Amino acid sequence: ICFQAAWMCLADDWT
Amino acid sequence: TKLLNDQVVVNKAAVMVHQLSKKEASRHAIMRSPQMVSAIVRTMQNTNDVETARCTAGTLHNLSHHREGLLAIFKSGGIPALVKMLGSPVDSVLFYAITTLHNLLLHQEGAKMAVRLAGGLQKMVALLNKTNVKFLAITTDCLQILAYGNQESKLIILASGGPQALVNIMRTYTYEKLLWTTSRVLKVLSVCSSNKPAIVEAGGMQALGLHLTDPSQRLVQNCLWTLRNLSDAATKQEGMEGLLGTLVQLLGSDDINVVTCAAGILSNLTCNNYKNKMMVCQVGGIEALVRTVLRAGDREDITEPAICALRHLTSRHQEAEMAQNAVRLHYGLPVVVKLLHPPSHWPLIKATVGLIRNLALCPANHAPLREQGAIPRLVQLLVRAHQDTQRRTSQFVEGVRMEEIVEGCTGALHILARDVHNRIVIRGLNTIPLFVQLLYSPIENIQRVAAGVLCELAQDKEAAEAIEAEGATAPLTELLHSRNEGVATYAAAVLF
Amino acid sequence: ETLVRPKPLLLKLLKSVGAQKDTYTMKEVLFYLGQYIMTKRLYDEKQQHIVYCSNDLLGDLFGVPSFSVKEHRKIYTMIYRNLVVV
Ligand SMILES: *CC(=O)Nc1ccc(NC(=O)C*)cc1
Repeated sequence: ICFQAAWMCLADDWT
Repeated sequence: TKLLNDQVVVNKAAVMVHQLSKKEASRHAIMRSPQMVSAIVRTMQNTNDVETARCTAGTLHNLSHHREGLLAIFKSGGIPALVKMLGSPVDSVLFYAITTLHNLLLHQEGAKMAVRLAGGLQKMVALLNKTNVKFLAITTDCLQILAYGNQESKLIILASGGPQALVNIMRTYTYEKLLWTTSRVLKVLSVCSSNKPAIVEAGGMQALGLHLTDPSQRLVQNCLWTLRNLSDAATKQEGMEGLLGTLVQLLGSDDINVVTCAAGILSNLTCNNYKNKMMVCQVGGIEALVRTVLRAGDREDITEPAICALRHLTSRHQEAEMAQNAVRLHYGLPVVVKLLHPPSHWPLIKATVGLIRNLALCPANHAPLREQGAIPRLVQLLVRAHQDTQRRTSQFVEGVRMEEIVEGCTGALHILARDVHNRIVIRGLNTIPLFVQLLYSPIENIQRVAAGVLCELAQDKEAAEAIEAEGATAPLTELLHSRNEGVATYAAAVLF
Repeated sequence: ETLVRPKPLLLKLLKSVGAQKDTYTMKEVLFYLGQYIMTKRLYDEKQQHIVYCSNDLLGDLFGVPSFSVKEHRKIYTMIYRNLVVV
């Protein structure tokens, strides 16, 4: 979830 | 005249009438004469000959330049016959029919209706495929006389393929009075939005803006007040490297009605096409738009498109990092946030927060956005827009959905929450109660950034205590199956 | 929503996790990566910001022995090359 949170936060630059 | 009231002599009699109808003081009694004009007209259509059809209509033009022969042709009904002679292969006829009709559309009421009734619209558009600029310029004028002040006619110009012809008239000829009349026609066919996709799809906008050097100031404006409307279809069109360079250069022209128009296109042209919003970044437009907002001030009609265009340029493409950096190297961050403060209306503020959200993508901009006093001004409007939505149940005022100010401000606070110092500001303003009160919002877009802004706050162990003391045990729990995937990802991230 | 086709190297990453198309809205690209790195357990349970893409296919697309997820722009550059541009 620590990887899940950061990677989902990477997808925030394209939204 | 008893002559006329008689296929070999009309070849003769229509000559001497052609002769008698050039001297203005000797053609007074040849138009105000009954049967003579009546006998003509019909021997023009029901004719196999050429010099008969030439010399027949050859006098109709000479009858038609005084307030007498124009009425004599109309009272004897020749205006629906002359549109049959608008498909004649004889180039003489088309220059003896169109030239005639153009006179009946100047000082003659009752012809504008009879020309659309006969069927001249679908005929005169089939004539705009010539090369004699005299014919093109006259006929295009006739189409601006029938289209102005009539909606039923603009659609007849549509189906007749009229839009694409006027585009290639621009794309080819260099004669102004042709290119101006064509621009006079192309606008009135673009003010109502049922006549617009078929113009750009024929490669329209990259042909209207094909006039960058032309000292005909009543023509460049007659091309820019068109593109400002047709912008709704360039959102998918491509191949405009020569128009953007034209437009981006005009963001500094001495007139304020071009800065309003050129910026009004770039916004509604970079809206979601990956290349054009990466093209103005390859021509150096990311700067010229900044020093356009610096030029406007309190003139919303300029800043709103100059912000929306700048909002479109600072997110979701490859060359977006320089778009986020070079907006501050040109001293924008002071003036950007100072648009949130009064008296800017909701349309600009909506675009203004959306820019700052994209502007906070770059790390180096985090502090100059903080130091210029942006974090309070966001929640200063995030609270007013939120507490307005509630007092309605548990809609567009001044053009904004109001609830977009909630997603826009919370989404801009979520990006700046990446910086640790900004979290002392976001929490130091007592907004943890408010962010939890947005997890209950029925809207999908508001729950994500709200569940995302807490996740950025929860990684501070101190700030995680308050959220659990807010009653946040069911909001970020019932959201664990959200079809909108992002809501559940952050909700479980806060939970853990 | 933005459509663009991945280069064949990356196209095998999304095929091998459950995709089959060629035109991806530039989200599924990240999405089926969010399952390619999460399923094979390529991170570090201590500090999961880091992705160990060493002896694996993922190291052939981004170069580099290792990287961090929080290096957003560095990984986005690694996208636009295994992706069709002009
Ligand atoms: C384990 C954990 O939840 N870490 C955490 C990681 C990343 C972020 N934020 C972003 O990646 C943007 C928050 C918390």
